[PDB]
Amino acid sequence: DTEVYESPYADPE
Amino acid sequence: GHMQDLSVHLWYAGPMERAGAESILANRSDGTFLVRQRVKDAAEFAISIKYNVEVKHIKIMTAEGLYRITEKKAFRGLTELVEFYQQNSLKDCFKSLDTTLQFPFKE
Repeated sequence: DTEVYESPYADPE
Repeated sequence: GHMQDLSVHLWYAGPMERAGAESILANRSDGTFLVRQRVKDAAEFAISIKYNVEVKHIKIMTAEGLYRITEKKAFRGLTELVEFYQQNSLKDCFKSLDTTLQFPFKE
């Protein structure tokens, strides 16, 4: 996971 | 083809990987950013910015054909989407960010 764009920011929570 | 061509930019890496994307950005100064083309589903291209001696990578979405890094703020395509976040403080689109698409990677 950590190797790819672990969806940092977008629609979290 | 003389339209939304991305290979004509310096922040477009397209067929690039995360570690690869940051390879240049990490080596480059802070504010350095780039965009790659690849994913799995919930996205199309991926944006990578060098901010804080680190490169932040995000999977762009293709909402109704619009490109968005945070999916909250999109644009016509990549250029429009990347050539805007350079002004739009990432801290508003991203999260613990406090910058913008400062510089490309091909520069």
